[PDB]
Amino acid sequence: TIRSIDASLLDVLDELRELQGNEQSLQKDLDFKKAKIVHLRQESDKLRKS
Amino acid sequence: ELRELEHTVPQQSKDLETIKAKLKEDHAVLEPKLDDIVSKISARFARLF
Repeated sequence: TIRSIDASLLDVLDELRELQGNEQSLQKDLDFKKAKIVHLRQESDKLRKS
Repeated sequence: ELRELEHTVPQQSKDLETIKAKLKEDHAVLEPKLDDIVSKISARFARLF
């Protein structure tokens, strides 16, 4: 079916879906980095206390 | 590291919007053509069966 019509559309959409997957991976990585920032905020008061 | 990751936050936040917009545009362009093709081939399959 994809060779009857031009097959470039499927390749482009596969590239975009892989981009979406890796972007979502980077997004959850950013959320984990935010959680690390949260623990940094949780320890900044301890540093000031020290 | 806190400052560096705080700077890393907006760069990633700017993404996932342009990417999703491009994905939605590509899907919107792609969907009707294959939808009509599939409908036509299914109708031909039914009329032949």
